[PDB]
Amino acid sequence: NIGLMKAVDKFEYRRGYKFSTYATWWIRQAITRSIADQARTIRIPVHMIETINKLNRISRQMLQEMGREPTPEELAERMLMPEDKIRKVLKIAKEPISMETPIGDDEDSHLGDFIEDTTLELPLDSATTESLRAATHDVLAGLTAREAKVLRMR
Amino acid sequence: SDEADEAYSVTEQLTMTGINRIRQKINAHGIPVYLCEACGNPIPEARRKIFPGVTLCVECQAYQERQRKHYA
Amino acid sequence: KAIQLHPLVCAAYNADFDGDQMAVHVPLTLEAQLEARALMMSTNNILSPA
Amino acid sequence: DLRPLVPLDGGRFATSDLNDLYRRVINRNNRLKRLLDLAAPDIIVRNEKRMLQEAVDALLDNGRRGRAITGSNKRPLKSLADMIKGKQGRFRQNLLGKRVDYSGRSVITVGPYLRLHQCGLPKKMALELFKPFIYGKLELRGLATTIK
Amino acid sequence: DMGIQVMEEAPDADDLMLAENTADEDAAEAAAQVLSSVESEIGRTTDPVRM
Amino acid sequence: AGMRGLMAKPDGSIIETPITANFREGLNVLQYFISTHGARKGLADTALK
Amino acid sequence: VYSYTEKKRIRKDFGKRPQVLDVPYLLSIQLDSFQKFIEQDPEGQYGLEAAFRSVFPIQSYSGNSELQYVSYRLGEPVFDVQECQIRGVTYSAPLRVKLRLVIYEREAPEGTVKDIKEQEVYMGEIPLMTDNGTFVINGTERVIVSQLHRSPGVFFDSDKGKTHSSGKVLYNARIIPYRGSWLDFEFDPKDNLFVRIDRRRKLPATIILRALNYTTEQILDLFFEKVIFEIRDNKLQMELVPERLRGETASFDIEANGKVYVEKGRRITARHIRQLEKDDVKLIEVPVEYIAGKVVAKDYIDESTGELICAANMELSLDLLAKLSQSGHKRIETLFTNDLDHGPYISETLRVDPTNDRLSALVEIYRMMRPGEPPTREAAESLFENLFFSEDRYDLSAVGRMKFNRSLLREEIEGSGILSKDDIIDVMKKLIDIRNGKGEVDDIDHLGNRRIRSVGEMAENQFRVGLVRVERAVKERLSLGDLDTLMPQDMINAKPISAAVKEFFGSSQLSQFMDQNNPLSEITHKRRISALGPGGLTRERAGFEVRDVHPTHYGRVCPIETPEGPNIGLINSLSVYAQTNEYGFLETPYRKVTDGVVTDEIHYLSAIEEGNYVIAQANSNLDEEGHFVEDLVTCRSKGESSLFSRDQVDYMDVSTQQVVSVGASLIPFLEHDDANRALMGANMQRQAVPTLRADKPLVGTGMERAVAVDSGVTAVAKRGGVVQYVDASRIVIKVNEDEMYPGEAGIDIYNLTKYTRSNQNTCINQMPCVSLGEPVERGDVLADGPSTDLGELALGQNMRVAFMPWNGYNFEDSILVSERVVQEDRFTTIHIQELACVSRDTKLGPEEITADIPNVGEAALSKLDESGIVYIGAEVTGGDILVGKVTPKGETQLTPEEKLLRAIFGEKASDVKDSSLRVPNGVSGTVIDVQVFTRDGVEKDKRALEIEEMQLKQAKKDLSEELQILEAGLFSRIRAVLVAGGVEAEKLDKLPRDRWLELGLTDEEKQNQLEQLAEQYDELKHEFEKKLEAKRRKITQGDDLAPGVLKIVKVYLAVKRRIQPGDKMAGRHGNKGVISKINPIEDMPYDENGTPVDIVLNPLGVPSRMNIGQILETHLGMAAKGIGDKINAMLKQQQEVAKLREFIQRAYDLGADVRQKVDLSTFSDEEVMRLAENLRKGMPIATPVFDGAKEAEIKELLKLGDLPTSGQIRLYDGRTGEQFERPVTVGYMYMLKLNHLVDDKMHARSTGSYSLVTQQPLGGKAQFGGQRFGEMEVWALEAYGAAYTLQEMLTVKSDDVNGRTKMYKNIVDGNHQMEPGMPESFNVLLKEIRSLGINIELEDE
Ligand SMILES: [Mg+2]
Ligand SMILES: [Zn+2]
Repeated sequence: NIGLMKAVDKFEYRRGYKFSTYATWWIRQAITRSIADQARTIRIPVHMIETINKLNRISRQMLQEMGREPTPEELAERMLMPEDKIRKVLKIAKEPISMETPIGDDEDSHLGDFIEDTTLELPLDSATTESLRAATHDVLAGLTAREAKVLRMR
Repeated sequence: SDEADEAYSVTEQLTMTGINRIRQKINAHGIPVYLCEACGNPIPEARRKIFPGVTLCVECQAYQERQRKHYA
Repeated sequence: KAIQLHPLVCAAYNADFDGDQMAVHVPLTLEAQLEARALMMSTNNILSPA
Repeated sequence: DLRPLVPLDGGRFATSDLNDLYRRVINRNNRLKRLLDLAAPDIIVRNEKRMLQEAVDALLDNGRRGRAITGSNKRPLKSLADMIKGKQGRFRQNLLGKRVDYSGRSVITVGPYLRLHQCGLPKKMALELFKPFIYGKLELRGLATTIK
Repeated sequence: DMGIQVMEEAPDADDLMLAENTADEDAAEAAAQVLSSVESEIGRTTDPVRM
Repeated sequence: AGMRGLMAKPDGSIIETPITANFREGLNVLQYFISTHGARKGLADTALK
Repeated sequence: VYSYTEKKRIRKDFGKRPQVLDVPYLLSIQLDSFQKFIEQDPEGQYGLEAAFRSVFPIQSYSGNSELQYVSYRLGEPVFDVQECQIRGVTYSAPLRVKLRLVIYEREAPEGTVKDIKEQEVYMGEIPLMTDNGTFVINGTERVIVSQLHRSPGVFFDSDKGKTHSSGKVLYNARIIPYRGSWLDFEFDPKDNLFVRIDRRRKLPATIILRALNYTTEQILDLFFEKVIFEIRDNKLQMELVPERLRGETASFDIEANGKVYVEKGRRITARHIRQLEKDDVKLIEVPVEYIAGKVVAKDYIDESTGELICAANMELSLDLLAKLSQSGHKRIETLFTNDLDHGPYISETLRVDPTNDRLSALVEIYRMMRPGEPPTREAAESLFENLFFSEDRYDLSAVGRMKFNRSLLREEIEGSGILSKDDIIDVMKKLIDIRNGKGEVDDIDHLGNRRIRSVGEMAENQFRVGLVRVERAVKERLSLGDLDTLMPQDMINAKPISAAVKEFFGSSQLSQFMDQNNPLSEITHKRRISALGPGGLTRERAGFEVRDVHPTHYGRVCPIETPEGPNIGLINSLSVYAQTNEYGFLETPYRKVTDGVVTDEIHYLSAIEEGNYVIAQANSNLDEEGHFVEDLVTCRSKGESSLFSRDQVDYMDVSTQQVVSVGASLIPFLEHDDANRALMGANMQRQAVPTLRADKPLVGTGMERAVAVDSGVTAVAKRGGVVQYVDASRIVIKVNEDEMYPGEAGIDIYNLTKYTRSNQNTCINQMPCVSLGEPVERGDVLADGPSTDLGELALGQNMRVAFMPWNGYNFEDSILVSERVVQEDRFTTIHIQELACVSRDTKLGPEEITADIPNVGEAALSKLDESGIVYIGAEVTGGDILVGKVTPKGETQLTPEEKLLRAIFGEKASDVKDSSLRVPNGVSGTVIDVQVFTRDGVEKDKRALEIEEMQLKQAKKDLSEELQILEAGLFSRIRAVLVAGGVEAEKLDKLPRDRWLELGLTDEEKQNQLEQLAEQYDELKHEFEKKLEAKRRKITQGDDLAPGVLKIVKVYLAVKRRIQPGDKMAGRHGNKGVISKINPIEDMPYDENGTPVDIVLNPLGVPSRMNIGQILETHLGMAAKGIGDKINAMLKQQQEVAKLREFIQRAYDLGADVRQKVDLSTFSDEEVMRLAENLRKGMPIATPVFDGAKEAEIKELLKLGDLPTSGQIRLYDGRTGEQFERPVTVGYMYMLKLNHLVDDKMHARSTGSYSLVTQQPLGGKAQFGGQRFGEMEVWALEAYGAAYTLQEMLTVKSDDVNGRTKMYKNIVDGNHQMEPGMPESFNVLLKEIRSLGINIELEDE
């Protein structure tokens, strides 16, 4: 709809066009821009989507030319990329998994219920920290006032 | 207990209730009838001897069992 | 590595020993220890609640 | 952080679904604002407002609307009226049935040599259940100056 | 959402979740009303692509 | 020791061919098989219970 | 007449009945199905050819851009089986199709083809089947189970009881086609007959008949007989057939013959009709009173006015009698109705039937199919022509037509593809004849409605779906169809179809991990009939109707094998002798009985055919002629069984086993066990982990050898001969000259499969059972596998059991194993693990596998070599470092006084992070094998170079040992040629063998022969040079790893778990037990001779559970070891072979008739000595399942020993040394060891990891987190007064992410408080409930 509105706004009969096939281009271009920009969950840019669909076209061509399937070392010569951008591209261009995916191998579970937390500090660590505070405090008390003050401040 | 022993008790219940249902159906007690309770025909005394207290003939009995096969 | 349970209590748990798995918790605090001794100890529940 | 986008190993991310639904609703809101700036014909703005209505109604309950909007799976994507409900919502599944530190389990066994007020128990389950108690006692009897 | 809580395929159903029911008063009178109104007046459109 | 009754098929209707044998003796093929009906009904109920 | 490879030990075999049809190849379902799936098949039937033919040829959008088919080929795999388990590929095979894109010209109806571009185009990889019906999807050997769904056809279901609540039942009839629209029939409570097309609204069932060009007269004369009424000079005479008026009240006196044959009022008895048949009546006149309610069928209108007198299917009255009377109507045709037999169904449905002729009915059907569509002549006509009657939208598959014709008792096996007039008519007549009384419904279980898919058929269907979704794209690309530019492959995309087939073989409720822990378990998993999965009925929709056993499972599904628990009966096991029908049904064998002879010709009967015979039963005595020894013998006819005459039986059962499966036929004495206890017995015998020194069954059931061989574990000799080179790793048979092919003779070589992980982490091993210089008949077992002894399946080991309580260390169901069992390592079983340690590619940097690690001294890194992979042979324990690895970790970001520490000591906290793979706590094994993988962009490290070197030297040595044999065979052919025309025998070998090619010879055809053979030799040289080259290039080239990984390093630990309290042992009869005290030898009991009984079970477990089988087994095993010990003494006091001959020959003859007689006067002395040595452990006795050892035979086989015939011994206690009163039982029971080991179930978590969205304990390793302290436990803790325990049960210990660490600090400080706070889950609940439009708050006061 948006694209057709832009097409209407940028039409003239003074080149003898047929408005149907004229606006077909604008519609397809606007929908392509949208399907690129706001489709992937984590948004990848336009040139990146063009590279990804190039890789998919060449993957299909090779996967019935070479018979079995192509390797990145072969894509980096059908495509002419630096042999490492292909690794990064085919790393990036995949969707995310739905964290409510049913990992039905249990009573009734979900993949979300199995992703542990990494940043939490162990209670062992927290107890050690508090013990070390106490120890170093008594140590620094085992100095003079000027000593302890300078050694706290620096 | 075990997952077999529970099943044993349930199967014993099932067969017991079945057998008691089919012992209850047989009459073996009552007063002689001398004639059908549906059509009025006579019940021959041999059949009455086989089942003391047969309220029906063999014809009406078969007919009633046969309607009851369709469970209505 | 087997939790050697008592025998008499198995009727209460309804637990033969065909591989059944009991779980042990632990009472952390001090009120919870006095409750796991004065209310939930094994020799204070021998009369069935029903 | 109640609808994370965790980095799984391999670049693959394993996000919740509310990110998807909010992404849809934010898209449709922005698109409606963009339509209003142009002042499109009323069929356009009407269909857009209906789309936003369905988007929000799928955000809240994803049901009562007639047909859920399933994600890239074929499985209908859960929503805010659905992270509270059910035998897996927070009420029944994480406000009553919660995992519990300081627990364990094993195969039970016979053990007739016991008075009835003492269950047997392995040395190893004991030394794994009572690590904090052990640590306290060991820093008490000076068998280890520090907890490490 | 009405009194009926099936919607079924199979008739029954035994001791497995047996003799279930929820009263749900004040929902039946509105649901049956919605039925009698949807039938009598006209057939309403559903979804928005079809709109 | 004695004979073992009349296996009841899972319909609820009791079969009329009793098991004139017992466990100290054998059970030929028909008799064991007829036992299978009630045995599996007991299982299929103490699985739902 | 035994082979030299069975004389190793010869099982004493009871069991009378002379078998006739030896066990089939146990895996015929799997292999046969997948062979029919993938094979070039010049006929449209089952196979991929069926798939391609149906989708193809195909055509463009009407403009002749056509795309036809030629043929297909299955290219060889790139990776064989073993490399494809080692690496992790799917053992696939490239698919290849010869499509053809042909295009006719614009303005060309059928003119000559203008373009035909041919080419072979790839699509998918259909994963090939291993030898044993086990696919290899991703390294893990997987097994597709046969499904079990409704045969598309006719059914007459009942739906009895519940609906309508008045106890009345209904009779729906469904005509389900393979593809197309259903067609249901059914009665209402009101008895009107109601038709319905696909599950849409009901209709008056006569509407379809009117739409079939039937009007009312011929409807009534289809669904009714006739009773005439006449007026012959007086008052409404009647025709009367004697059968019509049975058991009814009369509204008239039965007058005829000027006589009262019958008096009115009575219900017409049978003797009524007998006497009337002695009368020959054709007529009895009755009053109008009985015609006053009839139903006149044919149409009556006036001969003078042509006016409508009485319509079709109206009930006359006397006025109506006269109305049709006075204008000449002598015949009155009236329906012969009744309440019992010939009920009013079609007449009354005509009452309901609003529409009259073909037009109205067609209009009604047309509007019922699609709402609001206006009715139209050709509209309705085409709609009703395409509902059920056109090739396009409706096709009863030939399976369907067979069921349909057969179920109506129609003679022809095959016929049309679609419905027709008499089809629907016979369905309705059969429904009516059901409800009248003469007929029966077909309940769901009956195996004439359970047609068995299997691997081939399901794979064909999924590849079918692939072809349809691809031909969408084909016709799409041919929308713009170009004539000479797009070859027949740019259109087609492999990843759709390949993705579909991979989705099936790896993502399904059928393609599931095989149980590889026990050969019995493998071969009772490949053979399975499942009702679940796609296309079948799930649990809740279905449902009890199919959890059950129906009287036609006899020989087609094991009655006593099905996994109890969640889904009983849904996982039936295919029976022993049973196969799959042609159309797909199950079919068992029977012996064709002639007039009175039991002829040997086995004769497979399906399930729909079994009732229509009268089958004998295999427990029938037959006297050396096929004559039944009596005049009556028990048989089963139609479910029911009952004594039948001698000359009535048409089939006798093959052999006594066929009712049971292979799982439950390896149980000795199955005839003495309740079906439940036998079910648990079979269901636990499938689980027994393969022990270390697998012994044998001291009592077995004959089938054990067939289940050992026909699985894949043992190594059956492909050809027989002498064993040239037995080694611990291989065997090198020299095939006899009887079987040695003329061209390049050579020999066989069997590379055994040593220690390798199985799917269940047990030790699938193979040992060699034949010693050097031995003969081997064809079809012999050369290499035992796991749990196979000399080719006989030993799951567990037999050990001296004794039934007596003994202090209650076996209280409920427990076992009490004595330390003599644990010393010998006779349950010391072995478990092998695959610990992985990947090396991923983080944005901060790549993880290295470096050995130099921070904060682990040389105390733990003593084991690691120079590259961070443990040595092959370390004895690592719980906690060591197997793969020292470090990941980059920037942003030190230290703290206060820790920083003062750093200053005081100068300790630099590196950016390096230890994340090495350390052994999971609790295991203590020997690292037996390390494998390394590497993306081909990383410089391989030092140890990976060692491993390439080692594997490459291995492959070189192997391929050299191969090429030697091969070129030796070629030498043999050249030599066999030289004997023709230039033979020079003993001066051709003295010189070097290579100096034969360069030998001259006459210029005949034979010299050109040497020419060709020299070419063959040199080509073999060059060719296996290059084949070694290809092996070296499979090794040396990199690997294709997951995206974002650099190098994975697998370390296989081999734990040796012994035995201990917890490890569930359990006999074969379903007597479970958790071993609960490993006693000293002293404390055990001991019979009066010294021998201490090992296991001490509980006698209180037998009388409560009718499984007296184990007690008979104990006595028989006791007697068998009696024979064994007598042989032991006779051999160890070593006597002479004559003594052993007389005694063993006594042990094998033994009394009652058998099918076993051995005749040891044929063995040589140096065989009977071998036989005795293999019997000294105990004489292995057999007992076929339902032909067991009758107790008198056991008492006599105990007398042959010297045990007490009672079976019981006085046991002296081992502590107090005083006789246990009342002699106890002893004997040898065969006891498995189920793999519910204790050190897999044990678990304890003090403070592990935590989840991410809800901060709950979530740890992994052995669910390394708390126990699910669910809801009912909370009701328990509320029931007590316990409130603080509950609070710290679900606030501190579990969720509140400040309360828990304050709790931990307080615990370490020795101050047991708990400052609880508020859970984290409720906090998330506030944030969610508030994310909606709902202000949730907390009042504060
Ligand atoms: Mg139990
Ligand atoms: Zn009567």
